[PDB]
Amino acid sequence: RKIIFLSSPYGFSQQQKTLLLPPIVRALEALGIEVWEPFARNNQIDFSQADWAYRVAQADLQDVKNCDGIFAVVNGTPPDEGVMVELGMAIALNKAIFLFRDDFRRCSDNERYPLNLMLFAGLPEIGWENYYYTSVDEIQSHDKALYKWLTGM
Amino acid sequence: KRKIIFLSSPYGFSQQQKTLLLPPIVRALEALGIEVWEPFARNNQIDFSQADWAYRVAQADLQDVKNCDGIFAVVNGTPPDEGVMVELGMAIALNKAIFLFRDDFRRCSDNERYPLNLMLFAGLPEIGWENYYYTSVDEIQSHDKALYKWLT
Amino acid sequence: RKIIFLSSPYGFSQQQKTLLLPPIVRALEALGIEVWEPFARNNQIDFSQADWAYRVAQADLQDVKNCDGIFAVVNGTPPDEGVMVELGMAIALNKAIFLFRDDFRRCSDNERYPLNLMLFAGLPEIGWENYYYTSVDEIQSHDKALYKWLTGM
Amino acid sequence: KRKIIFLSSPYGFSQQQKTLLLPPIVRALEALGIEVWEPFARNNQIDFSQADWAYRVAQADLQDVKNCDGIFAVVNGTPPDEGVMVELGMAIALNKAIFLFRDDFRRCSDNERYPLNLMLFAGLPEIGWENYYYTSVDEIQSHDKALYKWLTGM
Ligand SMILES: Nc1ncnc2c1ncn2[C@@H]1O[C@H](CO)C[C@H]1O
Ligand SMILES: Nc1ncnc2c1ncn2[C@@H]1O[C@H](CO)C[C@H]1O
Ligand SMILES: Nc1ncnc2c1ncn2[C@@H]1O[C@H](CO)C[C@H]1O
Ligand SMILES: Nc1ncnc2c1ncn2[C@@H]1O[C@H](CO)C[C@H]1O
Repeated sequence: RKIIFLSSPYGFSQQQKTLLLPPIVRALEALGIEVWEPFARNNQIDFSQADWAYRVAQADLQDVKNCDGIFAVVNGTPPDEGVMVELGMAIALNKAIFLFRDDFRRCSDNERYPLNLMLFAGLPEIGWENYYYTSVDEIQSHDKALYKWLTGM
Repeated sequence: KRKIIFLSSPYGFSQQQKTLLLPPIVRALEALGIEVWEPFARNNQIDFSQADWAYRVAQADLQDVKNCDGIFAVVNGTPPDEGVMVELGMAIALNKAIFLFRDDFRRCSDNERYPLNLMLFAGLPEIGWENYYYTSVDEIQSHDKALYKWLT
Repeated sequence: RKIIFLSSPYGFSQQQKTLLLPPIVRALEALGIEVWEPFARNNQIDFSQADWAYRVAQADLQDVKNCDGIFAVVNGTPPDEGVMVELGMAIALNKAIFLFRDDFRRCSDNERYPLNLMLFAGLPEIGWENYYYTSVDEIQSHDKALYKWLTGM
Repeated sequence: KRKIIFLSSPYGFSQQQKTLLLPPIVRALEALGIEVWEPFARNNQIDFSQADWAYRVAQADLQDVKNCDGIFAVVNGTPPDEGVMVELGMAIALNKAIFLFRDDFRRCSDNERYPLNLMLFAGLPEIGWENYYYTSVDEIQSHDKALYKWLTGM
């Protein structure tokens, strides 16, 4: 099975972590994907020791190296800095890239993209919108990049 | 052959910041004998009247991070700029040298170890990461900090 | 019946609108408060005409003038600029102030408060944290400011 | 007697920004004959060794906004700074004169009319709001913009 790293800032808010993440994980898993979600995958880190921050950093770094694609939740103004670092790692490692934003605000300096142009550096010049999801219900669309990627095209 | 530093900042988005904040930093770096690639300057030959300009700038910045020796990332703001963060993650994944700059005294973090989100330090060592972390322009040329030591 | 203006950024994201806001609305309503939620209250605006943005701004401004207190959701780094404007209006108009933040990141310019000191300018020097709620489940606590407000204590 | 501008900005948080970005804006406003109240400077005499300093600064800033004639809000960033936004909201509710400054060319808005969150413009008129919206330091001096009309009763 293809491995998706689900990069989001939803683990920082108790309510967001509980209500927002599980539905996205389920949509992904219904496509046959193995989902790596960093907040859940790090729940067994000894939050006691002071080095936990460095341990989590390295664990997330390895999960990106070892995933097949990244599903980056890029809601908010601006998108979360941890998601962006992990997205930049994904781009540089030639992983598949999928972006999610159901926030309807536009926040960018260019007409082409709704966000800072670097978020799109790992996507094609034409047809990048096919990798850009704007609702949870769209994740399972057979006409979007995630489905096509699983099934060849 | 000079070492090449990609100077990643959000300062080009503001007319005033572009004019007054970047030159002092570029000059401090050039003083060390570094070749500075500053993405806003490096893309001023682009035709910003064509809609494809955004993709061309993305690919330029992507290529310049690939081709640099290290990144000097201005990570001021709450949060740090998302373009800088993508470029920083690229630099980490490609084993470039990493240097961080924050002269913002606000602390904005999940953890007690680091003043920012822990991912920004994933490419720095567990011990002694502070030596790569600059908190004022006047500190950039310090011979006790990681950028000078890396050059030599 | 006391009127709370529930100020939040959650109407900008489809998922956050449907999943995060109703639970907070219900917790406030269970205390016996009349909740004014600006995204719901503006859904009968004619959004085809360009001036809709001005109409929403004035309707929001009036709701804050006419409420008794503000319940400001100040998750995020930084908190939402619209919420902050409205918080600022509430402070100047001597409305009662209640803050909600279940995001565990600390992001502040000072040792005393968990956020930018100006968010607390309308709270008392002593006991400001009694107005600062950290989980949805805490909203109904008999020991916090909303309840004291409703029982005159 | 000079009109009083409260110059609200996040530039005091960064050593370089405080040193290089604020004085040119202060000078621009003073060139119009305005008295400028810049909160990072006005609070330099607070005793920052006592933990209550944050409460004293908050109250001092709150009082300055009550006592000013208008606010000049530097609303650069994505998003604009939350302390600036609180003070802007105070100024709107207190019927102060409102002037916004953004030389950030990123557009970051919920709507097609305004370049930023619509609530920042709630204190400005429906028509001609852009006359109060400055996009460069050099434009502060413009006799066609709101600061100058304000000072000449036009
Ligand atoms: N405290 C934390 N726990 C787990 N992942 C974290 C984290 N802080 C940052 N990250 C990583 O960066 C992203 C959110 O900032 C997603 C996650 O992989
Ligand atoms: N319009 C632009 N011009 C140049 N670089 C840009 C840019 N938008 C984003 N970037 C890249 O991403 C970072 C700033 O967000 C630094 C820069 O290299
Ligand atoms: N459509 C809208 N645009 C901006 N702000 C809005 C809004 N509807 C409601 N608001 C109020 O303004 C703040 C959101 O930015 C909090 C919210 O209560
Ligand atoms: N010394 C200081 N430290 C932090 N915030 C300060 C400050 N002086 C003033 N403030 C207020 O903090 C707010 C941050 O934008 C606005 C500003 O008026």
